[PDB]
Amino acid sequence: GHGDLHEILHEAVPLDANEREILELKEDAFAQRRREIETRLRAANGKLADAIAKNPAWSPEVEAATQEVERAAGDLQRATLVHVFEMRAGLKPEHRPAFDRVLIDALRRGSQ
Amino acid sequence: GHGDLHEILHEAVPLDANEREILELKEDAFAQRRREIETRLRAANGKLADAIAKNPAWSPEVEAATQEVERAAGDLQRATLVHVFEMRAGLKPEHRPAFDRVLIDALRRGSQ
Ligand SMILES: [Cl-]
Ligand SMILES: [Cl-]
Ligand SMILES: [Cl-]
Ligand SMILES: [Cl-]
Ligand SMILES: [Co+2]
Ligand SMILES: [Co+2]
Ligand SMILES: [K+]
Ligand SMILES: [K+]
Repeated sequence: GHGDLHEILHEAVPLDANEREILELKEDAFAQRRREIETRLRAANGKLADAIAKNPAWSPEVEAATQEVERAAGDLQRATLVHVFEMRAGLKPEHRPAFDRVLIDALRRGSQ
Repeated sequence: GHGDLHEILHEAVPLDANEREILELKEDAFAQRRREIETRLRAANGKLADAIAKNPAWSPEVEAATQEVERAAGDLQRATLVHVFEMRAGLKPEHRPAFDRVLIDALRRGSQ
């Protein structure tokens, strides 16, 4: 699948009042990081489209654009999962098992 | 976005009767290849979920599962685009510009 793992967690197992206060800095830093990597992904998609518009074949331009797309997609996947673990660190310990249930099930479905 | 590039092309710019005959072998070979890589992707998602169920932290198990997911996703992206170029080769030349319009626009939106 193509689930939004971060959104799934904040909606299904929302932070409590104190957890939200504790996590606010890291949540903002993540929002900014997600936006930056998504800007890079959109730009890489544009480069791949441009390459194929110019010459619709495998090509050095296509090879480079494909790699750039892959790299940005991987950076987003990894950054998201690191932030998911940041969230888990900021939870009261007793809230972690419910969080994990949602996380495990969503990962199995391909959410990222 | 998360568009299904292959499906977008076959639906918006379907093959004509003769093109469909010419392409049938390569279309079948691609269907089988897509299914194989998707099996690997689902299995990699399962390994990542398992890893995090066991120990919800970055870990050698998470590192390996994440890489396996990335590798299968890239293999699928590349195989799809190679087959898109197979399709273009099997088109009557006069049909290629319409195909390219759909392809370029869909790539720009992130379809893969
Ligand atoms: Cl929340
Ligand atoms: Cl809990
Ligand atoms: Cl078709
Ligand atoms: Cl045309
Ligand atoms: Co968060
Ligand atoms: Co096809
Ligand atoms: K993930
Ligand atoms: K692509």
